[PDB]
Amino acid sequence: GSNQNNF
Ligand SMILES: [Zn+2]
Repeated sequence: GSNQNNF
């Protein structure tokens, strides 16, 4: 699966 971190 794909992953996104929005800090
Ligand atoms: Zn993955």
